[PDB]
Amino acid sequence: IIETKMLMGEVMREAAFSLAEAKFTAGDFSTTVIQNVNKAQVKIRAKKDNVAGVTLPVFEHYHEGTDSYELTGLARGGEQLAKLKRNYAKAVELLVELA
Amino acid sequence: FPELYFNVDNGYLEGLVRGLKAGVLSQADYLNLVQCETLEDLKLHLQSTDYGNFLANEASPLTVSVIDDKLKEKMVVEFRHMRNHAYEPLASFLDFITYSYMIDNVILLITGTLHQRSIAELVPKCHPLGSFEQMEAVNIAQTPAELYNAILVDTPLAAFFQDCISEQDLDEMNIEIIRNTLYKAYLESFYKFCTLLGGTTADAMCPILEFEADRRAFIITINSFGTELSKEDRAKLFPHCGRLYPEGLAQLARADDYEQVKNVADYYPEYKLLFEGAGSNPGDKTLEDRFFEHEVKLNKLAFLNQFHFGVFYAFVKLKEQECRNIVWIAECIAQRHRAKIDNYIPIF
Amino acid sequence: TEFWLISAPGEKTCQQTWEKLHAATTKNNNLAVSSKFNIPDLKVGTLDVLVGLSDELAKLDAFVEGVVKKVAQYMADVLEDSKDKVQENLLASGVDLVTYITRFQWDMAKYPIKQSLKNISEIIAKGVTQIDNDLKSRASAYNNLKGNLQNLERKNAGSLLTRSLAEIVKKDDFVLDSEYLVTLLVVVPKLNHNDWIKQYETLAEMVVPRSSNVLSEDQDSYLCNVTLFKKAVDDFRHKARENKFIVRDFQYNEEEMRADKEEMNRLSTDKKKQFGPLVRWLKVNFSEAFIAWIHIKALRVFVESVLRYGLPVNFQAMLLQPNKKSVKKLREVLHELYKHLDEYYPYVYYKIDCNLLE
Amino acid sequence: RLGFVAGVINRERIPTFERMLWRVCRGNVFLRQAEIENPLEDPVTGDYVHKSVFIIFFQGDQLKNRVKKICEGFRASLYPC
Amino acid sequence: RGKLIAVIGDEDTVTGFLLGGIGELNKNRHPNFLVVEKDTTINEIEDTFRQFLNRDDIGIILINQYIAEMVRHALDAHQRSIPAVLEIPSKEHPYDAAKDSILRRAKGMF
Repeated sequence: IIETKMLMGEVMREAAFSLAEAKFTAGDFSTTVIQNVNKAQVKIRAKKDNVAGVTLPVFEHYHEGTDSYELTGLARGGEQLAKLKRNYAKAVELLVELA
Repeated sequence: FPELYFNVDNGYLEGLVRGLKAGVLSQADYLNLVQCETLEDLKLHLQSTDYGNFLANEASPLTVSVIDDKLKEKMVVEFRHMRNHAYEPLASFLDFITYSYMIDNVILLITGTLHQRSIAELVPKCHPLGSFEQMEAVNIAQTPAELYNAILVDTPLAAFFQDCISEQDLDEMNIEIIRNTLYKAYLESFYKFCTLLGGTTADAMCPILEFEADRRAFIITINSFGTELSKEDRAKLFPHCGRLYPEGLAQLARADDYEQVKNVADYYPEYKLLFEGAGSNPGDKTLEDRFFEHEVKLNKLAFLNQFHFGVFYAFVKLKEQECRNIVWIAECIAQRHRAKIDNYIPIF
Repeated sequence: TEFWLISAPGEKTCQQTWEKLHAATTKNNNLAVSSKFNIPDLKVGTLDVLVGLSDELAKLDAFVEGVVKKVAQYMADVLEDSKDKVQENLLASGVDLVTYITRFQWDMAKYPIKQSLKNISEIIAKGVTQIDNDLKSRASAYNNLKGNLQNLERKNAGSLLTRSLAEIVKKDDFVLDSEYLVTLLVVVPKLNHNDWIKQYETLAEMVVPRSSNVLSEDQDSYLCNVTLFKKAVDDFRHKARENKFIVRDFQYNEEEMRADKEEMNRLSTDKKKQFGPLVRWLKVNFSEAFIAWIHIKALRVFVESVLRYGLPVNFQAMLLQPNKKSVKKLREVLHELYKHLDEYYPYVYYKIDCNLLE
Repeated sequence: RLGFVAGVINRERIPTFERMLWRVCRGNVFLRQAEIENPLEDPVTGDYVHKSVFIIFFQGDQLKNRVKKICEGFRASLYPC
Repeated sequence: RGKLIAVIGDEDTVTGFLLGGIGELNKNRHPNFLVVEKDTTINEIEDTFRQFLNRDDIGIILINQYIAEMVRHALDAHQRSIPAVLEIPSKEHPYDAAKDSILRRAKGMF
């Protein structure tokens, strides 16, 4: 947990500064992203281990394929936004392991 | 020809906005800004340039979000104090600048109604350079179809909707296809308008708008490949103004991978240089960054002719770039990620 | 340079259709240099395997082409000089691409003909997938050493603004190891240096006269040490920057000059010790990947022939080297010879591209 | 194992239908077809359609999936026999 | 069936994970996130945190580290094993474990 929180610090600092690097080209996409929600591309499945007779709950990271934000920044910033959606998907995959 | 009469109506504002161009951060100001280590030092540097006192009487725990809002407040007040003094030819032209921001507001309004959100929730989020003159749509806020009718009544954008969009299309289109079809009509109409203001406006302004059309065709193309957009959807979204219109747009509608987009860019030495100037590797300037540098090269060069409207568009796009730059430098300083701080775009 | 592969039934045996084919493709005009092609009698089986392979081999073709192109590009990326010698080093069966295409050999020991088409295809998939795993490994070895040597070279290139302190720093120019004393270091343009020689004494209090000491000068600029009392330094450095005098502090850093020297020697030496093994591994991997790539062509030809003509086989696998001046007439002769069998064609058709060497 | 399907399709689709079957089941499909003794009435529109029966023969489930995909592509209907 | 992650944070932290694919409406049109504007009262944040931890669809809550210090009472009162809570760092905010609830549960922590 302590190691994974330090690694979370690294990936989150990278993704947060990458959001600023996207905002530099894309402008306020944040309002559009916040308003235009429907269904999650990433979801979590509860799974179990039974070591020493004790059931331990964990999560598996799972992915729905469909990108609800696919056309965002098509005209401008879509290069940095494509890096950004990957960086926050990598942040989520680490956070589901941390959870 | 135009020199004789242009200063009759616009010569004050031509002088005012050139005054406001002297009010920009030089390359030396950015090279001073990046030295320092906290948002309080950004305040002390901006206190010394033409931005003096802009951040007095504000919360002592500064944030980069305050810097963004205050730079927008400066930019909008400078623009309103010109638009309020401009006569009909320029005033229509300045309204074509505001129409770009109005498109990015009206799309939020429609998006909000499609998700049952009240327009009063989005009013504070709308760009102040795209602010509405008539509020009946804002006051009603009931349904997407009601808003469509209220936009046609209230909003200068009404003609762009009538050229491209029914209310039934707004129930079925992706909001980013909507924004782009509006921007197509906006550019084609504004380019026509600039050619009706023929001579030194068109001769300095059309090089910018033709680049906006060419840049959109490139960037929309290279971004579409990872998406559900068809060849026909790319063709429908491209602006018809730029040098690519005779065939470049057709070849980009045929394209499906980045190599074919470069093969279009290879025909025009400017676009050949923009692509060959960016591999988009780690620590490299990206392809879109090279376009943002060239958009600035054009908008600087539009100041080289004393008797035209090109300065007002160029001023706005350069103050927008200056707001992009100051925020990016403020982020690098506040977040301590100084490694990319040189990625602002120099202006003059 | 490009080659075409075809397959079609014999009248009763494979020879009989080839005799008419290769004659028409060479004697009507030089439409293509024309020959048989070396596909052996692999062990046939059920349509369940043949049709599965008819899609899997197409996915494997695109993958294996990508891998052999990456091997060739890695050999081009070590050949950063002598770039044209790529065609002397990309070899399969010990010969040039055009030659092993023209003189193809199926490897009956690595790919035993008595094995099923599924087993042979899986051997290629596994083998070339490990070549791709090796390319990920060898990229992580080479590209980091390449980038580090490029950064060491960037630390030697250009003016005093970018060239290495280790080439110019010497102990006698410094005042250090002291409570009240400091040495600062500043870069100035060669024109502006004529002001700097006096002007540094005006930037702050507590500066002794005649304490600017040049380490070296170049085509653009000077770098000097400034020796002064400790109270001066923060005002001095800040006011140097405000007047465009570029601070570049390096207080005889013995560990850092030693690191620049030792790493310049090491990264050049290690890049050479990577280059030799890389060219050898890339030669073996290119040979195996290109051999296996043409084995996917042979499998696609064989599987489609055993489909298109069934199991009572008498087809001839064939090779063509098309001429660009007459490639449309080549297609017309291939159609004229085979229109009765049924881009798409009534004969089996595939190609090989030699531009791996650019 | 051996396998086969039988079904019904509009008669004008037959030339493209047999060509597509020979493309997906590469060069190898045994088949036959015939026009029905009268056109058949549409359950929704009441239009009378000049349908034709067909039968298709192969081996294994991999070919069953290809012939069925092409039947659905031409809006043909298969039946158990 | 799979669970969904939920987020309490500023506009950038929410926007970041929304582009990370996290965003879903429940069928009742309620979101799985809260944008904390500076004007938002701590009681509204706490009510959201309480709604998220008591909801059956949500499996993880991400709380920006500065919010976790404001809502700290309810956050330390929450002790269920399944609905996990991550206090997370961000661009203008404290370090990755500032008074972390799990590291305070731990016996071997320094």
